[PDB]
Amino acid sequence: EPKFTKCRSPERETFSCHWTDEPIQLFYTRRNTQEWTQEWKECPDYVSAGENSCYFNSSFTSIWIPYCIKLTSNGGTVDEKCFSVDEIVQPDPPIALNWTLLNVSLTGIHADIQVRWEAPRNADIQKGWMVLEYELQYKEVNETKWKMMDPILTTSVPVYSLKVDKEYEVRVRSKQRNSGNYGEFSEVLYVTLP
Amino acid sequence: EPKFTKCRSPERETFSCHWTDPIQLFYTRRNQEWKECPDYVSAGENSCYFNSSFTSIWIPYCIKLTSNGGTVDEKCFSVDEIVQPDPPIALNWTLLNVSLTGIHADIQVRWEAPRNADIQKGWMVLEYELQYKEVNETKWKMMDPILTTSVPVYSLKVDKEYEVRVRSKQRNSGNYGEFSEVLYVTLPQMS
Amino acid sequence: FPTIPLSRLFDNAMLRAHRLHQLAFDTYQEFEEAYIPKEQKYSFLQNPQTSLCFSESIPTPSNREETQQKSNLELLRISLLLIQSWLEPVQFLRSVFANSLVYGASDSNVYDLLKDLEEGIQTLMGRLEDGSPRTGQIFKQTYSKFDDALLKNYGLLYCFRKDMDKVETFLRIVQCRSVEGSCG
Repeated sequence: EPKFTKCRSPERETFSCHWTDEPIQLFYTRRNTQEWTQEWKECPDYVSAGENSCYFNSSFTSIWIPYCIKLTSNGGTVDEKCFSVDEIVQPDPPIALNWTLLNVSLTGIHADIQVRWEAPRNADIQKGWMVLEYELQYKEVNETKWKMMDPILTTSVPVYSLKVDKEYEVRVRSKQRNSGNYGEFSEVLYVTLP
Repeated sequence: EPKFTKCRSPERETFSCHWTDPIQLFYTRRNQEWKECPDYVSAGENSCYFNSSFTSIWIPYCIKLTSNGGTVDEKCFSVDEIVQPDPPIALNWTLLNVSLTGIHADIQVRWEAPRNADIQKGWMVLEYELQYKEVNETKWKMMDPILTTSVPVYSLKVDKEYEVRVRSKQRNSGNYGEFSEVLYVTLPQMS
Repeated sequence: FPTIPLSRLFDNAMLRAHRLHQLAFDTYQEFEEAYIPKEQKYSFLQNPQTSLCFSESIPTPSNREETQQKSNLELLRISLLLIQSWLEPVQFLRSVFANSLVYGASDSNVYDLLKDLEEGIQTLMGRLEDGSPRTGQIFKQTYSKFDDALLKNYGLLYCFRKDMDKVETFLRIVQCRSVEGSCG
């Protein structure tokens, strides 16, 4: 029996739902008319969002309005879900991760670096439609645990007291302010101090 | 002539004005009709306190010190301009490690935001500036403003005592408050 | 005398909008996670009225494209009405807030923050008079009035979170357009 894995809107403009493979169709309805609970329609795009998915572009996506969605296996309903696109935001990861050396202690043991990046290219932070906060995490390539820094609201930040001999890896992830997101971590940045 | 000392808002929610040296204070929230100081006692001698009900972050104010009916001082401002945080509290420091030569050490200084900030969650931002120096030195070494409550001080000499103080300021508004109590850093001699 | 620069006006506004939104989200999430299972959430969202908030009497944009088509004045006006509509209803969240482990979550604090933001939007509308004719069902209409307790509390809380999101979002759109450099 096929089940929904999850739905997600990477930029509060479009969204897609995915399910497990195990004919299967997807039918949806939105509260854009009270007579909705029965005016079902079929997935506007069964391919774009990949294998076993359904993709809703801008014309089919509205925020703050309830969407009910159901999955059928051979016409028979096997799964159903209800949500609002604002409720399902989860942004892409930051781009262009880089670092600059800030300080070097005379003990030859510690150095401070400045880590910087760029927001997901599809997030409209420029015209205010989206506001992201980031979580930066870093550790030595031999540490089991990652150190995480309190939510950053900007696209640069200094991590302090990195031991010059050891090598480090840093990852960063985005989240729309006040949402249930936190997308995928960026590509890991390896820092080998000079 | 009794003049103004200053008006300062500690948390962007209230404020008060103080003067020197029958003096009266009159205000107007000039978005003439002056209303008199709503409270001359709470803030003590030669002061007028404006609680959250009289403080608005949206409009400019004007005050005039009236000594015996006559005006002896006058000023206009917005609450944003008179914000000046309380110094940070609970300064502490940690020994990270001493070099191989045994000459220098790397420490970490830590503090806590003033109690009236935690209250003003989301209202007050705060960037802190830490300064330090050899006890027997004239100038103060200064570190650039940070938004965190911990920062490391590198390259100190084990053969010396240092002093550390830090002050806060609202992110790009108002001015720097007053320094904290000085923290005296004494680096132990290692075996 | 001094005039507060439009930038500090917007920033304080955004600090208020954001705080209100965060408080709504946090108390909402908290209530749900402890009293509302997916089952009831789904039922609620498709039940008659239920998923309908009183504040829906106000025509607000529902997507990026539509939001971006509104003038600064309308977006501020809409945000004003949304704030005003909650001045009275928050009283009803008193029981929810009393048992909440969220700091600042109280009928009194939330009311004061709403009042302060209301003065803020009113201040902005006075500065941002930018073409937009003061004509339309947005300028010719008032805030919305409110009418199992658990669900009632849940629906009240679900709508609060949503309306605060609209406000924070709508003000932001106007900020980026007016305050050049605050976003990019």
